[PDB]
Amino acid sequence: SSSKVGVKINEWYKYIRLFSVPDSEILKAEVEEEIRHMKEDHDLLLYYSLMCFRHQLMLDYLEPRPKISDLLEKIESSQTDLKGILEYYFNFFRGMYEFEQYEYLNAISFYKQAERKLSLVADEIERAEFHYKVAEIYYHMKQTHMSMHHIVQAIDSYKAHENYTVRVIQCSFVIGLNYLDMDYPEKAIPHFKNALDKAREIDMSRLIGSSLYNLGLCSFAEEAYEKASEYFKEGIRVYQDNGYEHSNRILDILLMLTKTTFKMRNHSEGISWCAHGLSLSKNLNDEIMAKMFEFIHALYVDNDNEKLNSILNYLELKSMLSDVEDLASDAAKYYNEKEDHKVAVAYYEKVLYARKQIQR
Amino acid sequence: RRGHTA
Repeated sequence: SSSKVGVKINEWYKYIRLFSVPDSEILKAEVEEEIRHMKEDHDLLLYYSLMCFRHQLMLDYLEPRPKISDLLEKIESSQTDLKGILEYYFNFFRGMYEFEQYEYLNAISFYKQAERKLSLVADEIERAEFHYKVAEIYYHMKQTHMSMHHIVQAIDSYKAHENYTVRVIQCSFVIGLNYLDMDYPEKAIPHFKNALDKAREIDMSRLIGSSLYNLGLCSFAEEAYEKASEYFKEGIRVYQDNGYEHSNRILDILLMLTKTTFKMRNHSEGISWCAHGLSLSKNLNDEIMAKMFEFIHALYVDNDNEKLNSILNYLELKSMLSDVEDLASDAAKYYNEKEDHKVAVAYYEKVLYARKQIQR
Repeated sequence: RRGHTA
């Protein structure tokens, strides 16, 4: 009855990828009943601990000493003599975790280890998971061509099956966001409106609001800040009216709305938005998002270029060059309007430096 | 800011 547990853990992972929580809870229960009467295969035990971890990552996406850091504890104490697909799962899942912690280098390191084992992965849907997650981190690193390379592979496999809508939406996010990085907002809007339509079909509040956020990033790119300010606002109430008011990623939408309202020269409204966003980053214990709201504040409110510089260095040390570029670009532009062309030059150069670093 | 990819 040892393969009987392995088969059930596979089924468990099938349902996790399908975002069927009721089935995932059914399989997790059956597995835990089965482990009671099995004979301590340490690999089977680790397969179980990895699936628990992956199951928890699903649950934390759908609803935000957490169960996760306790589960991650169990995983690293048994990283001894790994081989085959279990080693692949180990590194893939570990890279996922590290990505959610803003540990981009760690995550890419883990993902590269998993990638070496890709030929062991018979399941096409499993390979698609890998390609999507890899594409995602490449996008966050502004590795646009690498991201596009992986994301096409994933979304082709997902679209070849049926109930992978959630992943298909997310792949549409990645592709669209890549086209944006290439200054094609008009090429990116189709993919986001497509995602928006599918997310309303399955009534996923999170995905709906992230579509608005991604669409607002287009208007913002087209300097249509009115329309951009709308998209951001509605996506924020989406997250808030549906139990996502404490998801870290709402800070993204707050941050860009704060930027947009300041660019609309609605100074006072812009203050009542950087505010909610500064305190929320404090509350959710996200140092990286807090320091991006500081940058906005020090820029449009304070002109404390010194702090601006200190934040830019921080974000570079954090391997978030894309945010370095975007923020230095906000600074450079704003000072250009204020005709402080001298220091406006300083930030234009920083933009050049970040763009160069991204290319290496 | 990066778009939402998840």
